[PDB]
Amino acid sequence: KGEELFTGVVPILVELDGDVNGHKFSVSGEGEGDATYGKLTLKFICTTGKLPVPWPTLVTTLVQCFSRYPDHMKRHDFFKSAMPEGYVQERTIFFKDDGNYKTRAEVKFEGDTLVNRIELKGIDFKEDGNILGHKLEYNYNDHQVYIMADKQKNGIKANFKIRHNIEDGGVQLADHYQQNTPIGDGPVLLPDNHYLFTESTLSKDPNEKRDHMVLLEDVTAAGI
Repeated sequence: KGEELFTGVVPILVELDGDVNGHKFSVSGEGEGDATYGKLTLKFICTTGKLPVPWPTLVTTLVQCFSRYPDHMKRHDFFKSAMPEGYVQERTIFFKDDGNYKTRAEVKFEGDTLVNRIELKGIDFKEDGNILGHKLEYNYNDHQVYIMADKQKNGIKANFKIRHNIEDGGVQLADHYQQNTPIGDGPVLLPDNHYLFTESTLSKDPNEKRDHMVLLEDVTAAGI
């Protein structure tokens, strides 16, 4: 089983390359996940300098294999099942009245480390909108994710809505469309419909001079 790869703390590495309206950027994150408690702890740095989009818009793009699946649910855990070879995660994210992100990620084990490697492409944004103009509060409004099997692709799909609080009143919507595919050729646990719940808090490291985000997360799965 790939679920036996997660019985304890797993080091995480995240690498993102982005291009939003031609503004390029990269992000490196590092931390650890523990699926037995359903918790992640990560710190991301923008390694190109100044992040040209708000950190909260990248949270969903920046490892649902760390959700805590109850024992009576273990057999619906597609994400752990695909390990160590991993899964491709693709999303389109539509920002209401603004541009869209398209993301492609490989989430897999590189030896002992769980790696999430991402390519992000954003188009049709407004240079003075809430995203390219940095008008989003540095906080987070989580939403549950309704996971559905995607039998035609031997993986899962989902769609969900993220609400981003706008500095000075107003809420900015981000409509996520997601689908995941196994990278290897083993058998993969295809689930019944269920929910993943996440609670995120964003913070800053007072001793960090680079553009960065500290992110703590509790993640569980539940049924019906």
